[PDB]
Amino acid sequence: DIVMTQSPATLSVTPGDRVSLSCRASQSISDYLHWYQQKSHESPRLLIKYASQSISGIPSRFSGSGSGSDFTLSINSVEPEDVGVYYCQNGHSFPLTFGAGTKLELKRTVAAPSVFIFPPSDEQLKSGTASVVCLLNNFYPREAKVQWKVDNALQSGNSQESVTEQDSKDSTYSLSSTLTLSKADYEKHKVYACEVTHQGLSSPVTKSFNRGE
Amino acid sequence: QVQLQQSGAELVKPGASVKLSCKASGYTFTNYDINWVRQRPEQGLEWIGWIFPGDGSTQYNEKFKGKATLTTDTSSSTAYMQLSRLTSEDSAVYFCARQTTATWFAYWGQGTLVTVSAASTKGPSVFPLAPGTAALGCLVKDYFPEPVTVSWNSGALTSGVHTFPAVLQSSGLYSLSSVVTVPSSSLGTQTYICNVNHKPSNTKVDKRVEPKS
Repeated sequence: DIVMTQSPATLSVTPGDRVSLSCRASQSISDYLHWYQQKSHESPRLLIKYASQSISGIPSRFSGSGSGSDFTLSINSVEPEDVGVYYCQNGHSFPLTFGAGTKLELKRTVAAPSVFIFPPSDEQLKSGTASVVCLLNNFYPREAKVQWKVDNALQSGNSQESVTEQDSKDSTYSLSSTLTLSKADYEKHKVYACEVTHQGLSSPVTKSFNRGE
Repeated sequence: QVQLQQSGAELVKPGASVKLSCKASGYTFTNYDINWVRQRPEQGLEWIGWIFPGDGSTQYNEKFKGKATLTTDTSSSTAYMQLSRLTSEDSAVYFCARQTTATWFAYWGQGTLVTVSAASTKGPSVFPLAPGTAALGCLVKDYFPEPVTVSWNSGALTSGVHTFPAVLQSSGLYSLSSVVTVPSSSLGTQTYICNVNHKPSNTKVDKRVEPKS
């Protein structure tokens, strides 16, 4: 109290489209609503103060709307760089409160990932542990499947994954997966492979290496 | 030149206290308020309170009262926020922000990461990933706590770079990947060095990445 509520938690749009982001103030706050843009690993950036008032330096395509309770953030013609999370804020009554955020995704033509596999360093092997890393580079959409196989044995539960934020220029994603094994386990097998499934690939792609080759 | 520079990342034992700092510049520190905002991991913004450095008058959000404490230091142009009897739930990024006139904030600090854990700090290990286009990178493994900064060639190489978000291992340590795509013919000409900095353990490491054999 007061509660700001923005409601699509996530939104996927095409560049050039018009985007409307809603914010429901659960109490009449007149034109005392504020909009912020926060991009990955960044502090918030004020887009619109007071419901619909301009902010210097902010691109003209951004605009605000609404009064009392229901509010709207609008992007005229959306650009790839508008990717990120959008917060609204109570600017009328303390305690100051923020909406939960709407994350904006930018659509693009389907792009298949570039796949690269990396063997463990001898430097790590000495420490008794072996990490094998599979890189999926610049793909769209985000949905991708990474499968680790060791001597055609499917691996499960011994790998961790991590996707990047959507690129601000080409709207692609990149993924990194690490298969971790003990030194003993690693040297008792030969063929290490990561299998990648993606909408941009007509058939699954496999990159591999034979240990010690 | 309005600049807000916040203190580095923190690791805090539960129940203990930490005093975060916000230094102001580019304006006359005396004149405008300074607010503090918390963002818990993968979540939204929650307001904490404000303080007028002109005299020292403060009002807080009051679920953060038996928790937060705000002070200023005009002689050094700096605001502080002491966090008391910390819980693992208090783990978050803490932003400071300068009002100009009302409840909206056009100026933010970069944020300060605070990790609440009984665990000790451990520096990472940096392992080479090593490969028309080639991919190479660094595996920054087994460190605590977040964050780690990673750059390539002292910042001179930014194109094609992807630094992935760290993953939390079963061991209780973080592991991070940072890669860059380069032409394979440059692997003989150009040197490639990932610059890894983990300030919670004061660890700076420069790792040159090479093909083997």
